[PDB]
Amino acid sequence: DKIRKVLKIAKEPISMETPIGDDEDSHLGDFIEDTTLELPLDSATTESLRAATHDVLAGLTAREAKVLRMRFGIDMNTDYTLEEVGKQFDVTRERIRQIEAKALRKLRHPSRSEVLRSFLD
Amino acid sequence: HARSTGSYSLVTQQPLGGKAQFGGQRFGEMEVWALEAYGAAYTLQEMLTVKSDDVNGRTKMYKNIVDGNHQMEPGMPESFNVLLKEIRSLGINIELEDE
Amino acid sequence: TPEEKLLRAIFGEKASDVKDSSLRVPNGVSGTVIDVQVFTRDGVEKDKRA
Amino acid sequence: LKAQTKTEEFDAIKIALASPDMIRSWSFGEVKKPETINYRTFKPERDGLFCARIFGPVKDYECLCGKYKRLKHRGVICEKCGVEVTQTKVRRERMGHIELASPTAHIWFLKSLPSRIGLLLDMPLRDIERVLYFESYVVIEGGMTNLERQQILTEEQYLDALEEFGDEFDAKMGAEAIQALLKSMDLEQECEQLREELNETNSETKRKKLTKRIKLLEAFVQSGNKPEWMILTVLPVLPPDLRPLVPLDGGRFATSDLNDLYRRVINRNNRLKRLLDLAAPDIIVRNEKRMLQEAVDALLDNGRRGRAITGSNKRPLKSLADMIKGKQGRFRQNLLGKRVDYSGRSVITVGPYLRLHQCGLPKKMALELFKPFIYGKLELRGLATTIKAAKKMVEREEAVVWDILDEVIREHPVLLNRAPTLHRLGIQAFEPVLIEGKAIQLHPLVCAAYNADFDGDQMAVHVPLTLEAQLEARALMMSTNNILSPANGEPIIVPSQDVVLGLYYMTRDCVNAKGEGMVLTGPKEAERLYRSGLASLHARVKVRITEYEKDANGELVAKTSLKDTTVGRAILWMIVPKGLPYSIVNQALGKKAISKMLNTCYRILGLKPTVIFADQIMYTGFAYAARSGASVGIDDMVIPEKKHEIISEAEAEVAEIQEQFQSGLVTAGERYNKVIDIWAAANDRVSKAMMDNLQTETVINRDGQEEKQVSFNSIYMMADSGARGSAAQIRQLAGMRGLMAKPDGSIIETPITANFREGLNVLQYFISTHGARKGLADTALKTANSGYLTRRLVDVAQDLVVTEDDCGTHEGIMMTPVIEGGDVKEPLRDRVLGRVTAEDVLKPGTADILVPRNTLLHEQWCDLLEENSVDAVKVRSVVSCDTDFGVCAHCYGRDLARGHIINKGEAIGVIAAQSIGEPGTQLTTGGLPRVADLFEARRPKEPAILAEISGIVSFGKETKGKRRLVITPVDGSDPYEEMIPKWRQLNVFEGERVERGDVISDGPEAPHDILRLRGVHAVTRYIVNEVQDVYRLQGVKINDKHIEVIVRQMLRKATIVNAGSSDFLEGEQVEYSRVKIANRELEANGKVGATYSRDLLGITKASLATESFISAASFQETTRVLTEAAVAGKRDELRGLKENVIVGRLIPAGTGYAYHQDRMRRRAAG
Amino acid sequence: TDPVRMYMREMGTVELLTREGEIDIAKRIEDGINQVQCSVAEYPEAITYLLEQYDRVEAEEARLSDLITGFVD
Amino acid sequence: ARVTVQDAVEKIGNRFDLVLVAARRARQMQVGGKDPLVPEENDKTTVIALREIEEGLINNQILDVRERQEQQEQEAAELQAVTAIAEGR
Ligand SMILES: [Mg+2]
Ligand SMILES: [Zn+2]
Ligand SMILES: [Zn+2]
Repeated sequence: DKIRKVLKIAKEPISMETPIGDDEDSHLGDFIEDTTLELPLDSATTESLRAATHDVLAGLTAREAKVLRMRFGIDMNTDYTLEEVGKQFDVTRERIRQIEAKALRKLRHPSRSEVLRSFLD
Repeated sequence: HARSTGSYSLVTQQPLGGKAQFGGQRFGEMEVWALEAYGAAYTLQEMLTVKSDDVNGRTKMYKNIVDGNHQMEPGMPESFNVLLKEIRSLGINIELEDE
Repeated sequence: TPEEKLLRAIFGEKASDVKDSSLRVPNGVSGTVIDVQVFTRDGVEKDKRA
Repeated sequence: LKAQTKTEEFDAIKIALASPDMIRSWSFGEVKKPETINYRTFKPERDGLFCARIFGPVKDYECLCGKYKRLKHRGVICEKCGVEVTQTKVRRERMGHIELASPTAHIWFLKSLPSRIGLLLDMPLRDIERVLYFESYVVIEGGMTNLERQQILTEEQYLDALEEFGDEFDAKMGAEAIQALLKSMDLEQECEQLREELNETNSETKRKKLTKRIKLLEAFVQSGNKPEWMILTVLPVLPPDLRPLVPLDGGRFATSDLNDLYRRVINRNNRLKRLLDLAAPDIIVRNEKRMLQEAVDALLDNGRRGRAITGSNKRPLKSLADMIKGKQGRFRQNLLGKRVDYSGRSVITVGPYLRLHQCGLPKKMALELFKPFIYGKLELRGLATTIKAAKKMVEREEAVVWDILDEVIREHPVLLNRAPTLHRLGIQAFEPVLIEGKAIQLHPLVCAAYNADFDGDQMAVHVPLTLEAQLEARALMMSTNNILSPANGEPIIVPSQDVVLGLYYMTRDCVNAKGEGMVLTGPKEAERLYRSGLASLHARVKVRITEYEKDANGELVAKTSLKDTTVGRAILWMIVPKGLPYSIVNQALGKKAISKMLNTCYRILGLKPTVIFADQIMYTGFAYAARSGASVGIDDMVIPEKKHEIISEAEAEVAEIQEQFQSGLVTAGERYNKVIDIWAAANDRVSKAMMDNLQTETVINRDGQEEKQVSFNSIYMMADSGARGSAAQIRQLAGMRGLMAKPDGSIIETPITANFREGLNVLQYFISTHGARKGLADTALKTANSGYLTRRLVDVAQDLVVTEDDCGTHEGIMMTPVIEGGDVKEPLRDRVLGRVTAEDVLKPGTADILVPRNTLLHEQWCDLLEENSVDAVKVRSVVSCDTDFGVCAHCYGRDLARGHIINKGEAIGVIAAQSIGEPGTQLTTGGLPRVADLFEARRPKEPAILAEISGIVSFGKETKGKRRLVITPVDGSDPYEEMIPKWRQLNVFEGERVERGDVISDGPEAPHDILRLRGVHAVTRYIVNEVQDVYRLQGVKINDKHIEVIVRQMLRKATIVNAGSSDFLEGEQVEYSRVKIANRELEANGKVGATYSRDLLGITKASLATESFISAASFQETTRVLTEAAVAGKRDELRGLKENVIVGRLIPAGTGYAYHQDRMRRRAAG
Repeated sequence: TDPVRMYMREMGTVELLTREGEIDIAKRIEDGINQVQCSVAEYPEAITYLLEQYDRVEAEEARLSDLITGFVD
Repeated sequence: ARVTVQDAVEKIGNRFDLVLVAARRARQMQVGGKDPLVPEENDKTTVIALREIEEGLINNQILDVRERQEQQEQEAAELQAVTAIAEGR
């Protein structure tokens, strides 16, 4: 079955200058789109989703915002295991997991919910 | 055909239809002269920089358009920016002077 | 990303290991399907419809 | 203050040669291996053309090895595999280099045609190559022995020469020698030596070449380039992403050709490094060295030696020089075009309902075009929670968005453009009106300016985004602001065809018609009579009208009277605003008058009324034309009753002349002309026969027996009105059509006796084909020539812009009407309109200033000049404008689509070029090529000769092949003797005194003379009139202005004669020069000021010299432009148009003219 | 130009070796080398080094493949 | 709409310096720093600015004049804050 793999790599790259059609300056390379780019309708929504999560995280109690920003990478390097957070809060372990739930729960039922739901599809 | 924001050519960042959501209309030499006869520079600048060739300016514009601020923070057309490396890839030292 | 991770967390969607490549009708054009053909590489099991 | 070290906003640019250390400055790593990507993991192989270490991470913010994958880590160089984790964008920026083993020559400086290295060493090319291929030895720094410094030796000679002197004699071969030569070269000392020889020895052959070279050397000195640098030690490598390897579907790969090239230079280079440590024999390392040179040549500019071909693919691989050139002639991707977002296009249709300021735009195009704008308004009002949802809404086409689109559209112009953009009117701004359907609807009145028929022409649309583009669009590109052709002040919005048929059918009168003779209070009740069926549209009727005249001081007089008119003119009067007299509508209203209606309306009431007037004219035109029911049937084309008879008589004549030829009474050649003459004459007869019958034969009765007026026949109404058709085309319909011509150009003596109303038979049609086919062929080529001409034209002008206000020179040219041989082939009033007077002009008595010095002559003033009999006016011209680096507006004129005097900063050259070029399609020595000869200054073929100097002349010496002409000035010195071939029949009287510039023979004259001998005004007058002869003969209106500015650019250069500051024979700018002797007349030398001589450069030649090298690199040959600049270290300051577009900043004209001003002064400031 | 030509002609000068000439040169080769071997054989530091190196080989600080290619035999 | 801008070119002669000034003003309106000087009909800021030019209550002198005052209006508020930057000493 390696025939396929082997048979593939054997093919020599095509001159990107291959004239195609019309003999015109259309050259094979002129048609190769850029895929690492990011569509602006996307780049735009990122700047918005930040502002979104940033607003709704101010809508909670200060510890609910920190705990969620903690539990995820929000405006911070990495994210913290839930044990670390307990030590940071001096109130530890199972307790914290609960707060997370109510926070997600609090953003779930719409007053809060109408804006963040519009981000998916 | 109409296009707002489409795909882009890799080698030069330029509008390119890849989806058959068509690449923009081509603004050629003659059309440029036409803008030069009117005195409209900004129309012309926006045509060949942010509306097209500036990989930065293009997104920076869109974000302002939705924000409702019509401006352009143009930067340098990437086409020319490549010419610069191409000259410099030869033996030529080409620099951008002063301020 | 972080805020995306929170987004799935609130609305509880499992983000798939798979992306949608499906062929869909071009914008604005509308019609009736008069036919479907299925070509398969020799050796992959032909699916049900095919 | 701190100057700066980081990214502020640059001015100018510099270009120069590159040091090896300089090349190393850029390089982030040495590319040491041809490997590209791993072949299994498709990852880049380290130290290869694609390298993560040298250039950059493959994917954004991620280490190659993968140890550091986090966006947090940024200035981190991975400890595993060094990659500073940063956007992959940097793979597009960072360069690299290659340290070559044995020096290598740079193909550009070896082979651009005047080999720079060659003349820098003053050494021939073939010799240098002979040293490069190791085919011969060259001495270097020869010392005192036997041998010259640049002398070249052979093998034996080197050997023999070495036995005598071991040292104090030196020779190398190959690239190192040349590098050795260049490094050793002392330019300054060479300068001095060349200076001494200049003073000592006098010979034209000798000092010509001498002075030429010394400038280059000191130039190169002043450059800062060191000659060794023309020889490459280090070779920079272009960033990978600019010659990418990207994959394709099916797993195939595609890549730039440079890799194939680059790969080779490395291999060959590396093999050489090996071959040194193996101490291989010379024959080999030499061969390897040659191969290395070849590879670099193919990399840099391929095609100057062998043209290496790509792998497995015949087509030659493209080198960096071919990357810069691009193709389609000279186009650097600013010039051919650039794709642009926010745009679209589709087929266009009519839309008569539109006001002139708007256009029909399909709903969907408008949805997709404004998508980002819509998103912003949608969440501004909060109809969409967030941007994503907004997309989903419009993608869903929820009913609410359409209303939102009406908001964002309202005040927001769009640009509409058609395919061959010629004059600036090819792009005009409109206000969008949402339209169901996929077609663009376009205001009819504008269809003329675009040259857009409705046969399926497509137009493209562009959304101006930035606010300044909205305001530029509204105040510049809006339709209503350009209502007048820039080529000539006549309105370009004049109604076209249906509308003019309407108004003609409206105001026309038959002899007897319903309502004839009655009387009405005013137009209101005139329409009331018409709509009701009581009165005919055309019947002679008296009605009371009230016209107005503003002839008071800014004030409208009113007068009411009983005008004898028709019903139609009465009805139409409702539209004419204010000022205008009823006199304007009381006529038949043809297309010509109907335009000047608009014109006067504009020149009197101003802009706004002309627009709104214009809208009204169209609406009413279509409408009544719609009421008229004009049509065309087959019986509307009336053949003369006498046709067969005319043909028969002319048929006797040909048979008579044939009998005269049968009897030899007339020669064959004489016969051909003879038969053609009668046939030509016959056709004219039939034409003016059918014309008489067709035109007036409506013969009608009022209360009496008969009377006859001009026909109401459909097709005549069309041609008379000016709507469509012309006596010529009509003549082919009814009267016989023409005498065709056989392909070789003779014209057949049996014309086409039938016409289209009858049938053409087999033979006749077949003969028609040749003329037809040649027309299409001819037109398509005259199309191309026109385009070519406008190109050269904008190139020679372009950067010319109105800059100062009034240069304040009294200087100018004397304007007279063209008056050719008969009476007035074109008047004075048109020539002087809108120009500015050079000096106050007199009545026939004096101390009576009618128009006082420089005053814009507008319509009233021209009429006051017209009131009086004044026959001659001196007028300021751009050719005489004293301002340097531009034109003073006072010297230019008023012209614009607006009547006001030209604004400061409008770029006129372009509009000049465009104005001349657009009509060029309609032209056809004589023809368009005649125009080109003129603007190209070309000296005619069999020219005349003009008296070099005044005074009595005589013939001298004898027939050697030239019989010398000896001139004897009265006061002055005689010595002028010109060599005139005596086999050309002369004119000049052997015994008469001749003024310099008189006609010494006949035949055309080179404008060089006219400029040189007769002076500037003469040649400029000569140019305008000859080209204008061509256009006006073709029926084209082009103001002399435009032609005058092209001339100014033609004479841009001059050649010094005297001295006292700069060099003798230097050709140079009169702007530059005049500014230097105007600077020299004081301070400095009391006056050392040097005398010059104006020169005539053809456009294509004058366009060649431009200070900005980026501009020249555009349209000229790039390689030559870049090199010749790169040696001199030429520093482009921009300042021009072409160049600012390339780099992409504001044009130093128009809107930007304010900017450049603020920066240009900031520059050369502190 | 086109270096195949300037090469073909540069080597084309060299005359093919006679069957005897090959051996002559080859013999010459032997001499040159044989001189340096002997020239090498006469150096004292050259021996003690080899000695000091073999003491490192028996001491497990190197391998036999990294010192000799074999002797005569 | 503003069908023809002819009236504005009269208020400032050049017609190019006209485009700039109305732009500058339109941004004073589009980016919300200020509010209109004359009834807005749903005319977008593009035209609102043009109406303001025609009426002669907005040109480059006035704007430069207006702007120069705001510099001092803000220099008055922060007066204590920046003089508190005496820590430079
Ligand atoms: Mg057509
Ligand atoms: Zn790493
Ligand atoms: Zn002037």
